[PDB]
Amino acid sequence: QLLFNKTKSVEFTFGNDTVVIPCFVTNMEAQNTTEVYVKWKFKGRDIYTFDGALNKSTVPTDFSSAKIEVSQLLKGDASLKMDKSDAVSHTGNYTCEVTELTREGETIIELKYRVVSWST
Amino acid sequence: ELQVIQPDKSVLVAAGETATLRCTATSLIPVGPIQWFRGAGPGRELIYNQKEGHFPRVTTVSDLTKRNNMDFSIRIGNITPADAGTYYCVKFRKGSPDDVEFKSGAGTELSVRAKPS
Ligand SMILES: *[C@@H]1O[C@H](CO)[C@@H](O)[C@H](O)[C@H]1NC(C)=O
Ligand SMILES: *[C@@H]1O[C@H](CO)[C@@H](O)[C@H](O)[C@H]1NC(C)=O
Ligand SMILES: *[C@@H]1O[C@H](CO)[C@@H](O)[C@H](O)[C@H]1NC(C)=O
Ligand SMILES: *[C@@H]1O[C@H](CO)[C@@H](O)[C@H](O)[C@H]1NC(C)=O
Repeated sequence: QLLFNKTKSVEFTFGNDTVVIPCFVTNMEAQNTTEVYVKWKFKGRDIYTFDGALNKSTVPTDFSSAKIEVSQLLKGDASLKMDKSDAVSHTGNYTCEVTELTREGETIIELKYRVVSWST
Repeated sequence: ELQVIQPDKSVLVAAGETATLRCTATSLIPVGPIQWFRGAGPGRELIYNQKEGHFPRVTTVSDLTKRNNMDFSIRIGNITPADAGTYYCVKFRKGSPDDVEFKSGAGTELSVRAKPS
C-alpha cells in the first residue's frame, strides 16, 4: 500500500477565508503524475478527483473551489484546498485516497468548525 | 497486455491451517488496484485490498508497500470449511464514482479437509 502521515482532524473558524485538508503519502515513489490517481471523498461521495493519466481534475459544482496543487503529488502531498463557503457547507469526515500504479491507500481527516470570540 | 495469473486452480487445506492464494500481475499498468474476492458476480465478497480495512486473518506473501512488487499472493490463517469457495485476484482501472474491473485471474478453488485429532 501507499502509507500516510495521518492527522485525525483539522479545525477552522469564521476567520479562515480558505481551508486546507492535509493528505501526505510517506512512501510515494512516482516518477510522473500519469502514474497517480487521487480521490477526496466527503461522506462517501467523490468531491475531488485527479486522474493523472488524463491530467484531469473533476469537482461537483457544490464543491467548485476544491483543488489540489498537482506539482506536489510527486512529494506525496495530496492536500485538498477549498474556500470558506465550501468548507462551512461541508464539515465532517473526508477520505483522501491515493493510487500510484498498483499501490493504493487512504486516510481519514475530520474538518471541524470551531466557534470563537470576534470583535464586530 | 496485462495478465493476472492465479497459477493454482485448486488449494486443499486442513482445518486450522493456512491457505496460500497465489496471484502475480505481468504488469503494474494501467493505474489501479488489485483486490481479492470470494466469488464473482454481484454478491462477491471482498477478501483483501491494500487499504486499511478489516482483513485480520489475511497476510501477504510479498511486501505490497513496494512500488515494483508484482506478487499479490495472500495467506488466510486458521482455515475452516466456512472459508471454502473460489477466490479471484482482480485488477481495476481507476474511476469515479466507481473503479472499473479491468482483468481477473482464473480463480482458485479453496477446499477444506478435516485435521486428525
Ligand atoms: C507529515 O510527515 C512528514 C514526514 O514525512 C513530517 O515532516 C511533516 O511534519 C508531517 N506533515 C504535517 C503537515 O504535519
Ligand atoms: C485556519 O486558519 C489558521 C490560521 O489563522 C490555520 O492555522 C489553520 O490551518 C486554518 N484551518 C484550516 C482547516 O485550513
Ligand atoms: C510524463 O509522461 C508523459 C508521457 O506519458 C509526458 O508527456 C510528460 O511530459 C511526462 N512528465 C514528466 C514531468 O516527466
Ligand atoms: C469522523 O470519523 C471518526 C472515525 O474515523 C469518528 O470518531 C468521528 O466521530 C466522525 N465524525 C463525524 C462528525 O462523523
